[PDB]
This record gives sequence, structure tokens and C-alpha cells, in this order.
Amino acid sequence: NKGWEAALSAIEMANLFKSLRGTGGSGSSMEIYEGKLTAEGLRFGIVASRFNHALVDRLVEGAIDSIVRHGGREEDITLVRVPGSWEIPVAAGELARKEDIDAVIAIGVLIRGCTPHFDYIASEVSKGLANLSLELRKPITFGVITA
Amino acid sequence: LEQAIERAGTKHGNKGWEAALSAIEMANLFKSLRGTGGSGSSMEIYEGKLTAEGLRFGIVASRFNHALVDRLVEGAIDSIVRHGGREEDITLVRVPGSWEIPVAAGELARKEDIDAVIAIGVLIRGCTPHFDYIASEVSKGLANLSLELRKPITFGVITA
Amino acid sequence: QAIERAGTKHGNKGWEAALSAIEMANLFKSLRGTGGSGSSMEIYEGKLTAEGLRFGIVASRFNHALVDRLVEGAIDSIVRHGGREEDITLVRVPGSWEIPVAAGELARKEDIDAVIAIGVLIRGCTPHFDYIASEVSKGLANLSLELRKPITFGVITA
Amino acid sequence: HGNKGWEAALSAIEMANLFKSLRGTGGSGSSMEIYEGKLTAEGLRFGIVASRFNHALVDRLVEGAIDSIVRHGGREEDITLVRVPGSWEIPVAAGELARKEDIDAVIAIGVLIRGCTPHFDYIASEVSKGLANLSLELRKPITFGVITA
Amino acid sequence: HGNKGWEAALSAIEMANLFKSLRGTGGSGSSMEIYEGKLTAEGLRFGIVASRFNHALVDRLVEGAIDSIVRHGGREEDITLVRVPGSWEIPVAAGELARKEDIDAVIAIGVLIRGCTPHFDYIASEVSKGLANLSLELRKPITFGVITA
Amino acid sequence: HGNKGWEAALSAIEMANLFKSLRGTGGSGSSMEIYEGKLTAEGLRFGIVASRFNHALVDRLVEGAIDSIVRHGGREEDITLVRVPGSWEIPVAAGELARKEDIDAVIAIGVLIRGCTPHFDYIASEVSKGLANLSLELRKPITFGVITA
Amino acid sequence: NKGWEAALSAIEMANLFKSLRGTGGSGSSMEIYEGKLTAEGLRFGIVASRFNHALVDRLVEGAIDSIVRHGGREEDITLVRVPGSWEIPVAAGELARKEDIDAVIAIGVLIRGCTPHFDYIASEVSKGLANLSLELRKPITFGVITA
Repeated sequence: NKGWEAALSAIEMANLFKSLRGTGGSGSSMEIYEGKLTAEGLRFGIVASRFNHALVDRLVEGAIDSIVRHGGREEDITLVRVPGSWEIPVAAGELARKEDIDAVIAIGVLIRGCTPHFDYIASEVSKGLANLSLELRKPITFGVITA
Repeated sequence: LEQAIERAGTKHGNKGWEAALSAIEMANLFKSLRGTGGSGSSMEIYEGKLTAEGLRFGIVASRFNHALVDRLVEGAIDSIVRHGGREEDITLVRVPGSWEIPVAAGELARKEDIDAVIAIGVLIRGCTPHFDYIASEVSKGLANLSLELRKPITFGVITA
Repeated sequence: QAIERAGTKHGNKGWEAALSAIEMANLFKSLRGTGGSGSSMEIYEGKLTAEGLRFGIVASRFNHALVDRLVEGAIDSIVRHGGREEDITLVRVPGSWEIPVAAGELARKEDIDAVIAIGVLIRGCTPHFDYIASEVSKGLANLSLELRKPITFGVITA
Repeated sequence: HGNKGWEAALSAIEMANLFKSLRGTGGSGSSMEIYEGKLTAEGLRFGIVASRFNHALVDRLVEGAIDSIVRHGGREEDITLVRVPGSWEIPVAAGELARKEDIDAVIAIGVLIRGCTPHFDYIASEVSKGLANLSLELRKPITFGVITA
Repeated sequence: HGNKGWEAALSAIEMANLFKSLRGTGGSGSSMEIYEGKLTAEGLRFGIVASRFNHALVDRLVEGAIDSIVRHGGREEDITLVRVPGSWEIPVAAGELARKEDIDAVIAIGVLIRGCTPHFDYIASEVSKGLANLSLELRKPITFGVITA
Repeated sequence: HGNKGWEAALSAIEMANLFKSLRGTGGSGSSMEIYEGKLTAEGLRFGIVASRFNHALVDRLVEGAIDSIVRHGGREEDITLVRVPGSWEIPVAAGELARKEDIDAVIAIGVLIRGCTPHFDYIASEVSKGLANLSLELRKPITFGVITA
Repeated sequence: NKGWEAALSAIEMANLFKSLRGTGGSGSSMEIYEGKLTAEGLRFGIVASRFNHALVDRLVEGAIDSIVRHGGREEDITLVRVPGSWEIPVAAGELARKEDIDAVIAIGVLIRGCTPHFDYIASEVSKGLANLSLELRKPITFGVITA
């Protein structure tokens, strides 16, 4: 289930970035940054598509299940629904600008990966999410699949 | 007789119907997002309504294959008034070709009186494995406008 | 319960059955009014606006785990298209045998514009003729013609 | 407890309560009204129609019908029993009990036979078709519980 | 001409003129009376009900019906058209249209699934049963132009 | 009310009463003794094992398990809930609860998956085989209720 | 990677069984048992086969990676190698009888699953592991795959 794997990367990004904003050691050793797999006290946001109802729904349940079993709280989860895969970048950008949310998870399904014609739609979904992560300085997980 | 045959045709299944349908949901979704938050004690779920009343839309269409692109526009026109949108709140802009769709949609999206933008066009020689430059730029141009202006733009284009 | 809420409900038979009820409740309202200008062909088409409309839903409690998905899909489609949650009447019956008789009482009220029937059917070991499955379709069809009121019919076979 | 007579009986009590509240007083808004029948059988009258064919099986289903009613609060004075020679005659007998204003629900019990071919059985088709039409015309619940031998 | 919309349309005109002769006075006698319908659509008001399902096939049949009437002298103003989502609720829409005194004939167009793997269909039979039963009650001719896939 | 969780729960109460009377005082002749469990759940302790796979369905069955017990006279203080990641781990968890002398019955709830071929599913075969062997060795009832997706 | 999933079940069995050996609440509510996803202070044992070197090796690396990233310590991991899939039940039983080890993970690869002939070998691998879990009262994870 890609939903479990994509959600799991979101916990260890909030912890890693929280250590970055803090203060490291006073030298005397090789300073190292590391994120732990605890979702306590973290806020998440989930954006999922509507196309391919049979496939998308099971991926969403993994996202919530990953957070709650890893020590998270279901009260801090926000879910946004979009019509198609084209509307994920615009919806994720609006959701990520909120100060309360720490990470954004994107879920979707792609219908083809063996032709340049459909690569026009598929490329901009990944391209838009990548630009938002660098611009907003907030982690965004790319958890869509293809079939 | 010809006026009856063309008008009796149905525009429910064309891509113009789907493109206009997605714009209505996204327009209401952002209105709820920018509003006040929930009361807590439960997981928040956001979803847009399909009430098209009180919403303004813009449509950009190309001139290539005018016998085919016009019926796609009429499907988009039907969907807006289908769910309760007034016919006076829609704007129509025509462009000579698919290359200049992004630049035309930029002017409409910057207006404060427009809530969503729907783009309709047709491509040529889609049966080739070679990369197409004009087809890639029109798809890339609309994507960047939506992220910069924070306004949803719907992309519906078919290939011959 | 949020996991159940997170499950998508668009596109099922409950969504489709409730969609037709909204259109016909507005289509019949247009026929109740005066005629057109008489300048060309007079084509009618019901609207998808559900503002101020009233609906009734008949559901079978059999297969309680699966019937709720279709019931909630019909409820969602009413609200999602502008309808009010206060104008929905829901009744529940044990099996598909009692769906026609329950739908008749709701359809006879003057405060109801459309009636939606939701249920599931049993598939046997062989594709033989089913008396129970054939009778429920006939009962709802006869009620709509008699009562001058459109009743939608969405069921699936297990 | 698990025979079809018990299951057919249980639908009779809950329908009598459901139709009682449906035509009673109205709601008051502020929520969606939910109508569901109660399993209490107090103050209800019932009628039972049974066929004489396969007397060994039928007597078992009939005994379960009264047992289910009395267990859920019913009274043996209110129930009425009618016996018919065969399955073809159940619709005409059930109509007489349903037209009485002192009867709240009608329960039909019978045993069917396997036909020669998978084609439509005319006797089997008419008994189910006739009972359903009586319920719609008379606006009274009618329970249809049969077992094919 | 080669589609069922052509055939189902012309039956409406000749049946409509046939009913006009019967409503009038009798003949002069002295011979056998033969009542005949005419292929003249002048002065006739019709109604068309079509289903939105299978957009590719239905629209070709609808325009065929419009082509047939105008070719045989039909007038464009009198044509009335109603669209329905599916084939399940065709007769109920025709019921509201056939009971108008201004309407003389009703044409129904629809498309059903292939099926044929079971012994019966629970949808294709009901739409045909509803239209035939409705015509007898209203004493108004309603044609049947529904084609299976 | 009709889910498999309710049906699986009901067997737990009646077995605890049946095994209580079976090893209790003896009979006195003059007839054949008949032993049957009573549906009263008062004074009984239960243990529930549920799998995390398909959390949407499992939470519905689990809620029916407690609801059936408390309705028939049970008390929510006596019931014990244990959750396992999957169906393969149900036998080992059920054995720990059954070895406790404070537990009268053990209820197992899980959801299975369809295999690729009609051949034996090793995961599905061992979960049913393991639970049955625990009941015979420990002389304690164990209820096996699962649904294949 | 089935190695990540099979190893993950081992952490939540040691925590769950540790709560069983303790003492629950003094009533007043519905008593519930639950295991958490923390591998701190736990000991594990891994048994892996030798056949199909290209497939087995990547599954083993997931087993150690699952433990260390979830808060575990690599000093407590014990690994045993066996020639074929037939020798997993006998090796696991010897390893599980040690008092220090809390959980046992089995890794292997099966070559066929669509014939009764090879089902003789495959059934006894699963049958033997199931009996050891009930007899020794110690969790054993069934993490083999088929190809």
C-alpha cells in the first residue's frame, strides 16, 4: 500500500525540520541531524483525488492508519477532495500555506505511463508539487500511483 | 430541419461538460477553505458544492476545427446553467490557435470578477511518438498561472 | 468513524438514483406550468437544483454493511446539489418484499416530490427466474403511473 | 427459532408499528426524521393463512408463527387462523382477512413444488403476484413466506 | 430510412389519422367498411420522449424521427420533445405528455443493454409493459421505438 | 443485528451456560436428560480478539459483539478486548486469553482475503486449524467468525 | 518489501505480550489491551533461507532496517542461516526456546503455488511455524513469499 509508505515519510519530515529550527550541539563531535518515527503533537494534511474510486479509497485509509498507529492524533488530520489529478497542485498550495499544518500528503491515481501524450498531464502534477516544497519550505509527499 | 437536428444533440458526455463541472466544485472549495475553521472534536473534511448561483466563469476557446470546438463550448455553457448558474455571469474569449491560450487566460484570471477559468482546445497529429513542443507549452502555461494567482483553472483538451 | 467517512461515495447506484429524482422533480414542475412561446420546438429538461425540494428514501435493512454505502450516497447527492438536509424522510424495511408497500405511503403524501428505493438482491446458484426480484420491480413501476409521481429504482445483485 | 415461520412472523409485528407511526403525528424539523418499526407486539391483531399440502412441514411453520407473536408480547385471543387446501387458493383467502378492519397484518404460509423445467411455474407465479397486489390496493402489510420442496 | 427511428415515426402519423376516422360518423354502407390511415402529418401534434443513456446511438434515432415527419408534410412547430435520464422512467414521462389534450400521439425512443444471458430481464420488460398498458387506458396510440444493444 | 459479529457473540453466551450445567450436578433418571445452553449472559466473562486488517469492516463487527453481550444481560466491566495486526496472529493471541481462569469464552473476529487459486490458502488454513486445537486442549469454547472479502 | 511488514509485526507482539504479563486496570471501564510501535529494549531473532540469493537478501535488509528505525538496537539482533525452506521450522524452534529472545522472524522464498505437488513442501513450513507459536507461547512471524 503506497498510502502507508507515503504517509510514513510525512512524520519523519516534521520531526527533522523541527530539529533544524532548534539548536544543535556545541561542536566536539560530528554534528548529525535525524528524524524519529513519532507522530505525537504533529499536524497533517491530506489531498486525494476522486477518479478511480476503487483504487483511491484504500490508499486514503492507509494514510490515516499510518498516523494513528505511530502515536498521532486523528483530531489533527485535514482531508481535502478534488475532482481529478489535475487539481492536486492548486489545492495543495492553498492547504500548505496554513501556519498550523506541518506536512501535506498527496494521493492520486494515473492511468498511463507508456506514452508521451499522457505525460503532459502526469509531469505537471509532479512538477507543481516539487516547486511548492521549495517555495513554501514545507515538506510535501508524492504518493500517487499509476495503473 | 438542420436547426432541429443540431439542437437536439446532447452535450452531456463531451469533455466540455466535465471541464465546466470541475470548475464549479473547485470554486466553492476555495470559498470554504478561506472561511472560518471548524469547531474541533472531529476530523475535518472539505468538499465543494455544485451550486453555480452567484459564481462567475470565463471560457477560452480556439478556432481550429470550428465544427468540433463549438460543440465543446456549448457543453461548457450548458453545465453552468444546468446547476443554477446565471447566463449573464459567463465570459467567452476566442483565440486563433492553441499556442496563445495561456496568455489569453492570464488576463481573465487576474480579474477580480472571475472565480474560475475553463480552457477548451483541440490538438493536431496526436498519433505520433515524438515529443510535441506546442502541446507541452500550452499545458505548462495553464499550470503555472493557477499556482501563481491561486485561482483554479480547468484544462480540457482532446486530440484528433 | 472517520475512516468510514473518508471512503468515497461518488458514482455508486445511490448517487445515480438520487440524481434522477432531482431532475424529474423539476421536470414535472415545468410541465405543471404554462406552455412556451410557441415559436419553435419545445424541449424540456429538468434542472439539477434541489433547493426547496423534498425527497423520501426507502431502504432495506438486509445486508446492513453494504446498504449504508448506497443510502449515504443518495443522501450526499441531495445536499451536494443544493438540497436541504431537513427535507429528507428515511424509512427502513427488513427485505425487498416490503419496498413497494412502503414506497406507496410516502408517494401518496402531497409533501413528497420524489421517492428513491434502495435495496439488494440475492443471487442463487443458478440463473433461474426469481419471483421476489421480479415482483419488486413491477410494484414500483405500477405505483409511479398510478400516483403521477416519479420513483427511482436503484438496486444491485450480490 | 430458525424456521422461515419465525422470520415471516417478525416482519408482521414491526410493520404494524411502522405504519402506525407513519400516518400518525408529524415531525417538527431540526433533523431528518427516521421511521423504524418496534418489535413490541402488544395491542396488535394478526391473521394467518396456511396450506394443507405437506402437512408435516406446514404444522411446524404454523406453530412457529404463534410462538413468535406471543413471545414478543402478543396475545392468542387476537390471532386468527385460516387453512386452505393448496397454494393456488392463498391469495383469495388472504384478501378476505385483509379487508377486515380488525386485522392489522396478514401472514401467508405455504409449501411449493418443483416444476419439470426451469420455465415459469404458473401456480408459483400467481400466488406471489396476487399477494403483492392485495397489499398495494388495501394498504395493509402482507408477509410472503414459502419453501420449495 | 434504414434506422428504426424512420419506421417508428411514420406509424404515429397513420395511426393518428386512423383514430380520426373512427371518432367520426359511419359510412354509406352497401359494402364492407375498410378504415384506412393516411401518410399525411398536416395538423397533427406529436410528442417525443428519448433517453440520455448511450448518447452515440439515441441522437441518430431522434433526428431520424424528425426527418420522417417533416418529409411527410409535418409542421415544425407542433413537435414537442422531452428527455429522460434512463430507460426505466420513460413511461412516466410519456404519461404526463400523453394525457395532454393538445397531444395526439407519443413517440418513445430508448436503448436497452444486450443481456440475453439470463432467462428474463427486470428492466426491459417493465418499460414495454408500462407503455402498452398506458395506451389502452388513455385510448391514445403510443409507438415503441426501443432497440436493444 | 444481522452481522456475523452478532451471530458469533450469541454462541459464546450459550456455551458458557451449557458447559456450566454439563459438569455440574447429575441427573436422577426417570427420563432422558436434555442439556441446552441458556441465553442469559449475567455473571459471565468474555474475551475478544480482532484483526486490524480492513479496519472499516472490523470495527462494525466488534461493536456488534459488545452490543449483543450487554443486551442479553452482560456487563462491560467483564469483557476484554485484544487487537492483533493480522489473521495469522489470532491463534497465538487467543491462546493467552483462554489460559486465563477468569475468562469463560473467547471470540475471534477477523477478515480474510481471496487467494489467487482455488487451492488451499496456507494463512487461511492455519488460523482455523489453530483455534480448534486450542479449544480441545484447554476445554474452553472458542468462536470462529470470519468473512472473506 | 514483505521484510519490512513481517518485521514490523514482531515489535508490536513483544509490547502486547509484555502488557499481558503485567496487571491491568482496576475495572471502572472497558479494559483493553494494545501494543505500541516502539522497539526499545526488545530482542529479536531472524531465520532466513539460502535459496534464491537475489530475492532473499533484499528481504533480510528490510528486517534489520525496520528494527533500527523504530527505536531498536542492532546489538540485540540474532541471524541464523539455513540451506533451504524445509529447515526453517526446525531452526526456528531451537532459536525460540532461548529465554532472552522475545520474537522470531522467518524469511524465505517459495517457487510455486499453483500445484498440489509443491504444496507438500509449502504446507509443512507454515504448519510447523504455527504449532511452535502455540506450544512455546512465543510470537513467530510468517514472512515468506512466493514467486
